[PDB]
Amino acid sequence: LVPRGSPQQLVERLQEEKRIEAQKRKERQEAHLYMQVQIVAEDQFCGHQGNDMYDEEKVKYTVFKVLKNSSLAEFVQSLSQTMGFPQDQIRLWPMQARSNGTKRPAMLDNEADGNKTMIELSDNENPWTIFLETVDPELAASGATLPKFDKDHDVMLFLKMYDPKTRSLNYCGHIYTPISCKIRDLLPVMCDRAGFIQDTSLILYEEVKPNLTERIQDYDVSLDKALDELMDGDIIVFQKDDPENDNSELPTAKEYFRDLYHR
Repeated sequence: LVPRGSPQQLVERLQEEKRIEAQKRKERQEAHLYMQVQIVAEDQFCGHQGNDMYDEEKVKYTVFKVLKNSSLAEFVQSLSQTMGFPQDQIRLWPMQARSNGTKRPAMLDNEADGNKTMIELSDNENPWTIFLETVDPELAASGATLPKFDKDHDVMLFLKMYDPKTRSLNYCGHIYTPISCKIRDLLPVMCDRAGFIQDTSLILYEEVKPNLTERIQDYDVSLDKALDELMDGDIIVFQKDDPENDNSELPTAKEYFRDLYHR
């Protein structure tokens, strides 16, 4: 339709048009001073049937145009207001590319490295991908802050459940676990998240990279001794130790990832 309105409304519409025009022109010229920040939430992790946290093409990001010389605290504060979550309920884990070609979340001190600029933390990476960790909507409502994480002794291990009967991977979230903690002690948490009976026999693997799924033969050892080069973002793939799996197309997780690699 043709434009209609009072002189008050016409001037206001013209003032708003020039305001956007001036803001867009400044953004076009100051383009070199800004960097794109891609935020990926844990809901993009469930449903993924391949290697790593998500498929680089299927994943949905919340992109933020951040100035390069802005501090980490400046970004967290702006992210907290836009997402609708308090600062104590959120934590940032930047997606860092490993030497083997895998993209996993890395540890970042949201308190000590707060003074550091967004450009130095990203290492001149444009766009920069960060995993936003949030407390469950049920737990976050009951005034519960994000659990305490020790950068020197605690690690963030991601859990995946493989079902040979349905040829599928089922995301079982992440866990804050100390390095000294034994693999045997992590078994009830795996049975809990997968929806299995207490003390169910499991076969454990480490998703190192596509085609490499190494089996954890001993559960009586700590996380550091069982997983080589133990870091934040390491994946543990578990499945039932049942004779029903033998009749299936891909009885093990190791055979599943090998089939996925040669697709």
